Amino acid sequence: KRSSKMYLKTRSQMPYKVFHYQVKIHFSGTESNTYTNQAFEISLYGTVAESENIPFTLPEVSTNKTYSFLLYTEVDIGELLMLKLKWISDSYFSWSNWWSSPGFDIGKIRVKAGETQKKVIFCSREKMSYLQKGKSPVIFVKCH
Amino acid sequence: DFRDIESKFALRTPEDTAEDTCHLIPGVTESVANCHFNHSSKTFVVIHGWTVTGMYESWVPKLVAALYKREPDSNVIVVDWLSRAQQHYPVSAGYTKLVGQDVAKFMNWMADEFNYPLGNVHLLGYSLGAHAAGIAGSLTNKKVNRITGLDPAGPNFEYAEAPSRLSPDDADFVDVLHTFTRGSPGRSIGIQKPVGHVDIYPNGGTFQPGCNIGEALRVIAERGLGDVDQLVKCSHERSVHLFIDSLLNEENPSKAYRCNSKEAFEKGLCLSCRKNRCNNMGYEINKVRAKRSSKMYLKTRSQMPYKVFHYQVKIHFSGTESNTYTNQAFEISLYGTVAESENIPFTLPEVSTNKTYSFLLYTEVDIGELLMLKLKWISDSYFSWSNWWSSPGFDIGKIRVKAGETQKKVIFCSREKMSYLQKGKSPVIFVKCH
Amino acid sequence: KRSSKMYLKTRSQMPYKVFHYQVKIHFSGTESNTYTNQAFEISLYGTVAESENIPFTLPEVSTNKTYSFLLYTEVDIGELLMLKLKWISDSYFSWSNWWSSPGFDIGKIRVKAGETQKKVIFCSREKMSYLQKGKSPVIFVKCH
Repeated sequence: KRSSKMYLKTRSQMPYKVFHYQVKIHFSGTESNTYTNQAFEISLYGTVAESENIPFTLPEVSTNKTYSFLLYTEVDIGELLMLKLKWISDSYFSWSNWWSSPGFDIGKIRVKAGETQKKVIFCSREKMSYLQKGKSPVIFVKCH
Repeated sequence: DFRDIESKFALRTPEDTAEDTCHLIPGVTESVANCHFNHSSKTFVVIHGWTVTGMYESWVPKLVAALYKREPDSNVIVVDWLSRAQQHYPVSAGYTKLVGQDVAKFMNWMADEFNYPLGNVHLLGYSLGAHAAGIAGSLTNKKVNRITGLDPAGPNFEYAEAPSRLSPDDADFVDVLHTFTRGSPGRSIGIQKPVGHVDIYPNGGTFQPGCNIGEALRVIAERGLGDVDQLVKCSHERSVHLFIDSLLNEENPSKAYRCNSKEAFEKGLCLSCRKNRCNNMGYEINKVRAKRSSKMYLKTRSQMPYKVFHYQVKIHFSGTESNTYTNQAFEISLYGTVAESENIPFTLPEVSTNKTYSFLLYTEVDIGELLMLKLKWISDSYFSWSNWWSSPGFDIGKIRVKAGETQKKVIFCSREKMSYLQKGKSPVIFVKCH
Repeated sequence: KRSSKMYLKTRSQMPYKVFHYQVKIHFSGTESNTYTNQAFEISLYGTVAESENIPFTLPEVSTNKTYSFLLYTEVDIGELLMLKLKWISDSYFSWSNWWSSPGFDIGKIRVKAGETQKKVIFCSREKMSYLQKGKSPVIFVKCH
């Protein structure tokens, strides 16, 4: 009935044909000091191939609040089993490796497959999450 | 009362063993006429199991092709776990009840409209499918002849009861292939508690040979990323491969043996079957009822033919020197009238004197009868250091090997004086005697 | 004054000259079901090079008890910053990825450098340890 805009992404030149796996996060932690302009790095493994070090950005991070973003990969993955949620920093060295750095807690994750509508519910482990800056990622699995 | 099916029943044919062409919708009799269904012949029902992907596993086509090869002019039905099994694994455990109710309704509708004899249907069950069939049939009014499953699932089924898991009363006859049981009780994928009238525990269920370590690393290798995922699934598909191999090779079925425990079978004191024991395995299994759970054991080759023999042995060790030794490796070889093995080893600790021992041996080649034997005793001092000075030795008298498939108490027989078995020495020959 | 036995390890053939970094663990958890004949995999990173996937064995694992073992590496590392404490299993697939598998808690670690006597006190993070079977390792750092 009217103009219908559209959007997508693509690879560099040869095959194009990228996927879309937008994500939601139910951030819920204790410390309520809001932060902004922070870089989130995640990775995913599936049943055909796997990406390793794909980054993304999400400012205005808060608590007791849900966020979302768009992610793209350039390799077929089919289904997806586990996830990585590393949080990067510019203080790699052991200066910021002991003293209390800001951290949050992760509950569930609601990634949604693009080509096929799959509300797969990712699922933090019993207690082993406590996402923190300059720390190892937090694993997740299929659940529910 | 046929609108909550949500599980389409397919019907393949020998010319098409890959893609589902028909859809036998319950209640709607039109499908039966649409797709030929010989109401006189036997009809199997394959129930696959959980799949991370959204398609049938790679074994269904081979299974169905072999099924047609074995029993032509017989209908085959496949189910559509898909759309429900893709969900979380516990969700599939819950949905087993729904699928069982659905299958029971299907069979009841068939027995009402067409009164097809229930004594001519198999509920071939794999993975979760075995438990699905087991919970099924029980709701059926006229019971089911055979419910032969494959590798019944362990989780959420141990510490359960008949209504919630496969039970011997779920059908007239039942048999399972416990192809994997390694791990703690109640947490190993493969249920270890015996379920059917007769159960089969190839290799003891610890693992299977036709595979390797598998996953080299979490990221470098392919855990479930295809490739080495099948290798990781070393045994879970070995059940179906064994079943299809037995189905194809109807002439010479493998003879699994009945015993008391895996260790007892390894020792080899529980092979003779004068009574109704040591029944066949596979399609040609002999239908039998037991007063209780009846465990069984056997061995197998790597992947293709399987169908190995069993030639357990006894030794009447009797020597002079009385210094006991332990954890020693015995190597033997045998020659027959069809073929011969060369360098098959085995182990026997706690060796002593004036005492008789026994063990279990297996070979993977047909031999028929057996003429002579080798009894070499190996060492880790090959070089001429331990080639002269007196090394421990024993004396050998008679040998009482017993053929498995055919009960033959052939009495092997040492020569007049030419035995004196010794470490790091040539074997001792033996012959038929007495 | 008498016979004095000695011991060591070595590489395969060419350089030999391996190190020795024996370790102690102060296992302290809640669930008291003892386990035996389990395989522990650890890895370490330093200031010169790093090993990746060195395994070792430790049966008779219990709770509220301290254990120790001997580890060897075949590459110079100098100092050591962080540690890996993965616990391996023979149920890689997602069968044993959700339902509660046995797990323990890790406090401090008391590795001791061989060539130079250094009672470096490794140190679990605030709460992010909960070592569990078939799970990502637990990171550790220099501390105290």
